[PDB]
Amino acid sequence: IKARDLRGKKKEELLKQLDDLKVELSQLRVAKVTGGAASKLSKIRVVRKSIARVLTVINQTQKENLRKFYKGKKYKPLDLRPKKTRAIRRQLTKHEENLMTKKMQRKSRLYSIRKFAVKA
Amino acid sequence: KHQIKHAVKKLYDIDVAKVNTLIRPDGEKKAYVRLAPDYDALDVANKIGII
Amino acid sequence: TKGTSSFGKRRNKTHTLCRRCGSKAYHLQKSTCGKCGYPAKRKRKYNWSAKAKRRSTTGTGRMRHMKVVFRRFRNGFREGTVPKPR
Amino acid sequence: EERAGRHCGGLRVLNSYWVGEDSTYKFFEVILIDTFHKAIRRNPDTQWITKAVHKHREMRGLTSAGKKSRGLGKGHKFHLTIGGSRRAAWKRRNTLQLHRYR
Amino acid sequence: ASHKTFRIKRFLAKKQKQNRPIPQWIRMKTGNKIRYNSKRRHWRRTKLG
RNA sequence: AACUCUUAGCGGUGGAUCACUCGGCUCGUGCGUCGAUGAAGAACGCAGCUAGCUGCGAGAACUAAUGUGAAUUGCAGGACAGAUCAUCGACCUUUCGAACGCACAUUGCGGCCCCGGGUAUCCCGGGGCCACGCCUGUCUGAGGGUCGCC
RNA sequence: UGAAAAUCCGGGGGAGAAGGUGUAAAUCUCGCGCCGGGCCGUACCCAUAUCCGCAGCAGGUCUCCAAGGUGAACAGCCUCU
RNA sequence: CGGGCGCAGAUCUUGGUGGUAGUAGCAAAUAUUCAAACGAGAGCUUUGAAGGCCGAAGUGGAGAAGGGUUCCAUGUGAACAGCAGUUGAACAUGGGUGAGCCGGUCCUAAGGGACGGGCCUACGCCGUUCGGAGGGGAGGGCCCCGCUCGACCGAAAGGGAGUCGGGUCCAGAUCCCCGAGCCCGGAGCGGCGGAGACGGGCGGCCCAGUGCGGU
RNA sequence: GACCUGGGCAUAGGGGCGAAAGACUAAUCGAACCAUCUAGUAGCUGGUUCCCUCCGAAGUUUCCCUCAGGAUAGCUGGCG
RNA sequence: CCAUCUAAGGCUAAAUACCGGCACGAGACCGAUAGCGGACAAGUACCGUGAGGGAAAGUUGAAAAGAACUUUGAAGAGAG
RNA sequence: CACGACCUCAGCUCAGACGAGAAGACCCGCUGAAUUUAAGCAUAUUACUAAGCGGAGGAAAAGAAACCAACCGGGAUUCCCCCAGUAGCGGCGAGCGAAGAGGGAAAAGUCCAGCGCCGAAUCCCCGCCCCAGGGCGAGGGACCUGUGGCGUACG
Ligand SMILES: [Mg+2]
Ligand SMILES: [Mg+2]
Ligand SMILES: [Mg+2]
Ligand SMILES: [Mg+2]
Ligand SMILES: [Mg+2]
Ligand SMILES: [Mg+2]
Ligand SMILES: [Mg+2]
Ligand SMILES: [Mg+2]
Ligand SMILES: [Mg+2]
Ligand SMILES: [Mg+2]
Ligand SMILES: [Mg+2]
Ligand SMILES: [Mg+2]
Ligand SMILES: [Mg+2]
Ligand SMILES: [Mg+2]
Ligand SMILES: [Mg+2]
Ligand SMILES: [Mg+2]
Ligand SMILES: [Mg+2]
Ligand SMILES: [Mg+2]
Ligand SMILES: [Mg+2]
Ligand SMILES: [Mg+2]
Ligand SMILES: [Mg+2]
Ligand SMILES: [Mg+2]
Ligand SMILES: [Mg+2]
Ligand SMILES: [Mg+2]
Ligand SMILES: [Mg+2]
Ligand SMILES: [Mg+2]
Ligand SMILES: [Mg+2]
Ligand SMILES: [Mg+2]
Ligand SMILES: [Mg+2]
Ligand SMILES: [Mg+2]
Ligand SMILES: [Mg+2]
Ligand SMILES: [Mg+2]
Ligand SMILES: [Mg+2]
Ligand SMILES: [Mg+2]
Ligand SMILES: [Mg+2]
Ligand SMILES: [Mg+2]
Ligand SMILES: [Mg+2]
Ligand SMILES: [Mg+2]
Ligand SMILES: [Mg+2]
Ligand SMILES: [Mg+2]
Ligand SMILES: [Mg+2]
Ligand SMILES: [Mg+2]
Ligand SMILES: [Mg+2]
Ligand SMILES: [Mg+2]
Ligand SMILES: [Zn+2]
Repeated sequence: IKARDLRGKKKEELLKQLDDLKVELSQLRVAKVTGGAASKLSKIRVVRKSIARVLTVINQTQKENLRKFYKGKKYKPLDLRPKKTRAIRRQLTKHEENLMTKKMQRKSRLYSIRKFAVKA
Repeated sequence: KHQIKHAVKKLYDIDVAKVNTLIRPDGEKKAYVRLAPDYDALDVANKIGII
Repeated sequence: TKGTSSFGKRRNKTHTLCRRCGSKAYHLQKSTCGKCGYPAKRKRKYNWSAKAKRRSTTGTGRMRHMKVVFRRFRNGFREGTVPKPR
Repeated sequence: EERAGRHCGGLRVLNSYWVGEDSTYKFFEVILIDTFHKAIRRNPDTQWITKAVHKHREMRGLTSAGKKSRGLGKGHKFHLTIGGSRRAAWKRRNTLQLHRYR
Repeated sequence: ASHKTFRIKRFLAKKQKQNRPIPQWIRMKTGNKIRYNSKRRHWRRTKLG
């Protein structure tokens, strides 16, 4: 039930361990209504957070392959695109911001501000 | 009713005759799963832990 | 008459729970909420009632996503990267 | 132009001009710009309209047709709108400047 | 009324589960700060609307 | 005697006063960041024992990562004791809601594609979709509108 | 002059379909067999104490069922359940 | 040095407490009584008996709207139920509402409300089967046929296919159990049977037959 | 019978609706309710909080859509 | 006659504003009828069909050491 | 009398984007009162305010002169001080009321259309080649009903 031990496993091994943790939590729900035991009711949260832990490794392993599969593609899915801010996503890209017309390219070439100093 | 009937066939491997759903006043849906005549609800209740 | 004997004839809901603001001000025959203006696209928010504006402004609820922007802003909206591992 | 920019939220009103008249109708043709087309965002001479500060400029008196109604301009004819708007001038001339030492 | 909508019955289900008194161990937790459930409603003296 | 009134002691009733203050108010400073990539708000749900508050969303009183380094604590129980807490760049994030198949005092009524099962048909389940306006482009078209070719 | 619509049915129509000598097309045969029918409401009060009137308030609040005797009577009076 | 700096009044504000005062009052719709049980405790609970009332336009038995757990069992008797209480619609702990054929769902009634258009500085408004290049479906295999076409919402008393009998619980019931049905939908074979299908004229040939009876 | 009545609908404030009473329009109607403008204005009532010491009035003049109020002179005090 | 500008197209930082928001610091301020309505499960309980209206409510002790046990009473409540 | 070009106008769950709502202290564009004052009141005042509507940004708006000035001339805009309770407006009643200059904070200027030269020298989409920065396609378009370069009152 350690996240580091789950990132090395395969997809079918994570689903089997996920299934084993689900049949175990279902039996803890039966003990919760049949009286169970104090040592058995406290295991509910342990199994739940372990299910959340196995299910987390599966999700971020899937998206890691998705972000690798769609790398370099022109169109990426919306959930793989940077969700900075609706206003930030609609700003000019760094490519379009660096675009200079041929008129101000010449204006910045020979009429840029010089480095100088005045005595008094 | 079809999701509940298919769920108990996968969790306990038992044929179901009919399912009668019911939403309790506390907001929980209570299912009345009637097993097939060749399955005994007492023997299944012992395996799942009711008895 | 106009008083006690008339209150007994009150068994027909005029307003119900609105689907947008959850208040019991959704006029049934008008099909319009009296508190948020549903189903109009814009919420009714009048400046002649600062208390009414105070009860349903941004910050009076959970801010499930706006409170995350506040935490993401103080770090520069960092994305794609992860902390350096052990 | 405020009526064309409201029906087309994805576009920005650039300008408008007169094309016809009548006893009951005045006809105008409004120039709108798709501020997300690459033929416009990649042209540095028109990237200004792609900025968020120009959202619905026709509804704030920024287009040439709407800016004429604001009564702005340099000179003695426009002493009412010194400081931008006429409400910026009215707020400045009606603000009681209570200084720290007075 | 017996004829209910799912939203009304789901609304009455929440109010029915909140009409429970506080657990006894809560008073030992907060140092007897919360002495009773001040949001207890009775079906006669206070209606839901 | 009682009763009534006055005075003081004591006991009540009541809550002032005083002391306290994780609150308010005001000023100043730095930032100045929402949303169809689903916002604000709302609903519902989530804890071993949990009503409210608060925190979360079926991974539901928190997951991962990083920092930290032994607790949490009402009671237990149990830590795969790296506990807990903080940070928070990964992941997750139910329904309504601009809310978007049509609606809604209805968890109502549809359509398309794909997948699995019973068996293409139908039935069941799952996944992806189907609002309005508009821009560029493609495709398919319309009108003797203006021509060309006949 | 005392509703609309969903839905369902009959007829007119004879466009079509069916096989070439025993069958075919076709079948509105409750003749028979096979499979399915999801979702939501469903407890209780419904009124001289579960609704409204601040309340277990002589007020108000839409209906169904309704016996024997007397009598013209769903009148009053008495009785049964 | 700086004030939110001194109260008996303002039918002052807030909070508290008196006299009145163990006072008014607990008086609408005929009624209770005996015994017993449980219990610390009984005019009031329960049981029985007695005597009465509602008298089927019920003080009876079931619903609608509304209420929302008030339903049911058990426990408690602090508070509340204007006396009491062993009682409760109070409190505490549990339990309870099972549908193809009951209703919603389907239909449009009045009506609401999009769409086209028009209006409006605008949020928007007007208008409702009219008004747009408003059809997204074909048969037939790349070809010709479809608007009387105006979205949708709107009835738990309108329209609307089909479930009844017996039994069962502390509370469920035309839903659960048993029994007897029914409706709708579905089936390239839709699984069989029956129908279509009864034979004629020539010596194998040939010709029929999308049922039949009654004026 | 110009009858009674449920539910669903329609009409919304200078508007509705009214077999007409200024009736009714949620105990509110000769103009509903809610919030705001708003701490609306009031020559008009009410109240206006510690002590001592000293001085100490006016209800008259003129003007005023003034006559329950002001302006003005007088009377008052303080400072010199 | 002289002076001045070149309208009816577009862009543009910085000085400026900020009772909202995020994060801080401060105070000749308020000190639980005060200060925000809200120092507390406060826009909560509660009221109205609704728009909206909208409270009251801080303090045992250094440490619960929160009164074992005995006794009267059915119990609250008492005596130790 | 079809086949082509074009124009105009349609359809799509076509390919890829955009808009909507919230908030709204400050900001922009509209709309718009009456309490109130004038001891009544009608213009006026309240006020080009409250409320109402639309639209933004971290600031906004404004902005590089069809300006001020009348001088020995200043030189975009915004803000502060002063101008100034002044000029003036007003039942010239109540009341209202700026601006030039001057002193400061901050300062930054510029792009088109047009005019006419340059073989459209221009752009987008798609499919790619190398290292956000550069190229390619006898690929598809946009465009001569005008893209780009030069150039804008200081020539
Ligand atoms: Mg150029
Ligand atoms: Mg708004
Ligand atoms: Mg009641
Ligand atoms: Mg004396
Ligand atoms: Mg005392
Ligand atoms: Mg969402
Ligand atoms: Mg026929
Ligand atoms: Mg019932
Ligand atoms: Mg009564
Ligand atoms: Mg009430
Ligand atoms: Mg009789
Ligand atoms: Mg009868
Ligand atoms: Mg009789
Ligand atoms: Mg004072
Ligand atoms: Mg006093
Ligand atoms: Mg219960
Ligand atoms: Mg009593
Ligand atoms: Mg008992
Ligand atoms: Mg009971
Ligand atoms: Mg209870
Ligand atoms: Mg309908
Ligand atoms: Mg019916
Ligand atoms: Mg009928
Ligand atoms: Mg029953
Ligand atoms: Mg046959
Ligand atoms: Mg009626
Ligand atoms: Mg009025
Ligand atoms: Mg009269
Ligand atoms: Mg005052
Ligand atoms: Mg007087
Ligand atoms: Mg500009
Ligand atoms: Mg306070
Ligand atoms: Mg505050
Ligand atoms: Mg907006
Ligand atoms: Mg006046
Ligand atoms: Mg006056
Ligand atoms: Mg007046
Ligand atoms: Mg305003
Ligand atoms: Mg912003
Ligand atoms: Mg700035
Ligand atoms: Mg700007
Ligand atoms: Mg003025
Ligand atoms: Mg100046
Ligand atoms: Mg110039
Ligand atoms: Zn609402």
